[PDB]
Amino acid sequence: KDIPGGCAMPIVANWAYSKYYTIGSLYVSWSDGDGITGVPQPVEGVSS
Amino acid sequence: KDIPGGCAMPIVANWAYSKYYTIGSLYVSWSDGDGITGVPQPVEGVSS
Repeated sequence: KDIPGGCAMPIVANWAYSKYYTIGSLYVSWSDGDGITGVPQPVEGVSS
Repeated sequence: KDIPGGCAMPIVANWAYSKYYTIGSLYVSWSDGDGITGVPQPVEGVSS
C-alpha cells in the first residue's frame, strides 16, 4: 500500500507495444545504511 | 488526513532503540507569508 513520504513504482502492460496501462505498485521508502545489502547470488548460507 | 501537494511527517516508536515502526501523521502544506508567525512564548495577550 502507500507509505508516507516514499517513492513508488508502476507496472504496466503492453498489447503489441500499442497500449500502456499502469497499476499502482510497490510503495517503497528507505533509510540509508550499511547493515542491509542486496546480494545477487540466491544461495546464502555457511559456505566459503 | 492527506493534503494534495503537501509535505508529511512520520511518528515512530522504539522498543529499546531496536524496533522502528512509523505512522502516517501530520499532513501539512503551506503558503509563504508575513502574517502568520510562530512564537515560542506560550503566553499571548495585552502585555508589555
